Amino acid sequence: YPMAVGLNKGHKVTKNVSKPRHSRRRGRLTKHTKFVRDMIREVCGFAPYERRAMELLKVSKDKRALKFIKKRVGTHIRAKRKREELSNVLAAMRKAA
Amino acid sequence: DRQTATQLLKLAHKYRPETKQEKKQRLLARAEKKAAGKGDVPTKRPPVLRAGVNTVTTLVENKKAQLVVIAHDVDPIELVVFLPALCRKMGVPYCIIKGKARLGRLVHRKTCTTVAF
Amino acid sequence: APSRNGMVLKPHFHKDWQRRVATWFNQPARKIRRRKARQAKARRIAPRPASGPIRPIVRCPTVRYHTKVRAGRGFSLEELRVAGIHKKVARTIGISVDPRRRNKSTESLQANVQRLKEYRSKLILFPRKPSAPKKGDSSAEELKLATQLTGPVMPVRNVYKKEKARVITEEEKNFKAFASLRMARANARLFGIRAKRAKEAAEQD
Amino acid sequence: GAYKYIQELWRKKQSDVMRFLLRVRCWQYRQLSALHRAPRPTRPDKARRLGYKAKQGYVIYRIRVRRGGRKRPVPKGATYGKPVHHGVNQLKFARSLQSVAEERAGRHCGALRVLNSYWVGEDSTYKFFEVILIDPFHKAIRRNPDTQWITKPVHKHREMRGLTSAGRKSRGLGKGHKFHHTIGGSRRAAWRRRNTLQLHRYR
RNA sequence: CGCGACCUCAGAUCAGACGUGGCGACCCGCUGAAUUUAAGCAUAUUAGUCAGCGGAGGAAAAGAAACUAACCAGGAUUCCCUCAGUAACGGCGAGUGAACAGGGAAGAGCCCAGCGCCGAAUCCCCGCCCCGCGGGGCGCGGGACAUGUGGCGUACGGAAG
RNA sequence: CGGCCCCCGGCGCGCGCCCGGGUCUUCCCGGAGUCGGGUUGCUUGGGAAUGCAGCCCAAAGCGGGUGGUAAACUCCAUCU
Ligand SMILES: [Mg+2]
Ligand SMILES: [Mg+2]
Ligand SMILES: [Mg+2]
Repeated sequence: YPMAVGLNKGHKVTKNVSKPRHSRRRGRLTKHTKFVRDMIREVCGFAPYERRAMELLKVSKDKRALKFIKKRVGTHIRAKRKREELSNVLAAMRKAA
Repeated sequence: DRQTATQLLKLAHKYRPETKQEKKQRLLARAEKKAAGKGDVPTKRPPVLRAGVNTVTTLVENKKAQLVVIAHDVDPIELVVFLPALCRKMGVPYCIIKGKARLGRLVHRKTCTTVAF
Repeated sequence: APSRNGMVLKPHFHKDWQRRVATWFNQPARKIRRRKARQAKARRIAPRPASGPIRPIVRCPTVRYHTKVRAGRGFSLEELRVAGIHKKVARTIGISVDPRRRNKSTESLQANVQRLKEYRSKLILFPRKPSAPKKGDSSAEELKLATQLTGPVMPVRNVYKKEKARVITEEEKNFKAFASLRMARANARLFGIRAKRAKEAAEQD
Repeated sequence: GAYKYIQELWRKKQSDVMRFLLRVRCWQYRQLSALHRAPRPTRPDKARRLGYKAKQGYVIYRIRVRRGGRKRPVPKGATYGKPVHHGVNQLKFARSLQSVAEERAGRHCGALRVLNSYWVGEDSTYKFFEVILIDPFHKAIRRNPDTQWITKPVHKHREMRGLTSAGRKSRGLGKGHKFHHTIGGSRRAAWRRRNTLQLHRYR
């Protein structure tokens, strides 16, 4: 009982189940590439905006810690991923003692 | 120090890479044994030191290197600065020798910045 | 400056429009010019069909135009997979290839696989020297012509179904109403709101 | 796999290992002259991903551009028009400073064809760009058909037409709904074609 | 003290090449008004046009999606007819103003850095010759480039073993 | 329509260059003072900012851009 309006719209077809395009799996982790970033961050270190963040992130609050990263890293969807990986290195420093 | 560098550059001297002179006559002596014997495998492995940072770093991270000699006065340091931290994790023993041009004379070139057994 | 009952007009001539005027005086002379460029090209590719490769069947996107069928850019690289001809051999035999094309319907897929096997059906290749891999005899009694026109297999063929005559049966003449559309439209615009009201009712405890 | 480490070590330049040597050379670039021939790329990672190779016929200059916007070159700041054009001192010059670096590197060397350029430093007054040049009549560039496009006479002076990577970013071109102020070719070929009067022959 | 290797640099009427200047109708990059209109006049309009400056080429620029879409989906660029004087902008005044569908003209696709593999397997210059016109190629021999990475296969539509 | 001289596009002897496809398995896989954000000035029909630029801040890797009303959650589309 088809109809162009509602909740199951349109002319009904049957979907062609296929492999994704190779370009669409693009920004992936690929463990050799993960090795290069993770080895170099101990010979390079931490930026000064993300050391002042993690002295706020280990004692005081997380609401001033995300608001701080909001002012220095642009958006909100960027400033939580940064807030949650500074905190996972912070537990690999603190709780892994 | 200069005693340890000399014991090292002596051992790196008889593992010198192939110059173009002997490359000419190794391919003459290869064809004249195919004209003689037609062997399946004349040499099991020809031993040599690999030179070059993009060559060395592939060998360090596969742990196929024995000893990585790394230079001293490389003009941008960022070409080289990772590799002492990289040899420590992979378990390859590394050493800093004075002068990028002195181990570049092992390889018949001007500078070569890294050699590795 | 205006007068009695007329239009209120906005003529776009407040700019130096007389240096940018285009007069189509050469437009006869460019039509016979681009005819000669078709003729001098048709004999340069002399046995090959004029207007080039075979194009795929393509349905137009919008609510306005999705009832019709259009020639496309090329085949999706999965038709050539399923029809079984290589993608770097497809364009040298005369098949337009578009590698950025997706087929997310099986119906639209198999119509261009069938279109492509029907092309390879009525295709005759020419050897360099007569060795003929995957090829037979003399050129189909000398191929009945030399060059085709305005399409290999006439790309539109926008056909419609027969559906001869039915008897108006019960519950076909009863249910499927205008109220089927108005109940469907309110179920679209109240679906997200009601599922919020289900969460509020379950947290009563 | 060394150039993967040179790249990721460069993408962290607020770290104290990296901001040390990035201003021990910004000191050293400021003691030299305006345009100066480098003997080699100071960063061989970014150089060769922009088209550099280590062969006879590629040549690198670092040139220095003074930072900031433009002041309107008008005597005593008086522009004499309607008030919307009193803009002496807040104006910004819609071409980027890297494209200014590619230009006067290629303006000094007229026998050279400029490929593109990259960033190597800035302090407060100056900004530093290594500009990579191609000598079109060297027989290592005149041969090798991977490079013979630039020894062809329509590729003369690609910055005075804005055809490099830094040049074409100011032209605002691109495919998409954000970029059809230039929907045929360029900004003033879209302009001429929407603002011409196409009065036909049977009209 | 000296010798040497490099690294950064200088000099030469060094060997061999290249750039300059003209035209500028059309094309590209900048820069840029005011007359005028609003019945005055400031934003606006004129107009991103005139004038100024720099680069080309027989065409140039653009060009193989960090696209459009929202449905049974289309599929690089440029051009034409339409969309359209339309959505939109505007002392919402005077005025300004695109795009996607659709139909055509033409149609063509590709390359590298990276990622690893290959004994740098690559290139330039000079010396004489096999063979040559109207000269540039494979070969024979040193001096260079180059491991801070030449060449082979390799490209996101996947690739390699 | 002929006859005269000159200049071209492609037959066929000698160089030179020569493994392609399919399935399965294993492994590899990407451009940073850039994206983005804040502010400023110009530009646009682009309107809670279309584009461009200066300045300050400055990324990620199941990531990023876009989806034409700023914003948070979520699913999905699409490109790289
Ligand atoms: Mg040199
Ligand atoms: Mg005046
Ligand atoms: Mg009429």
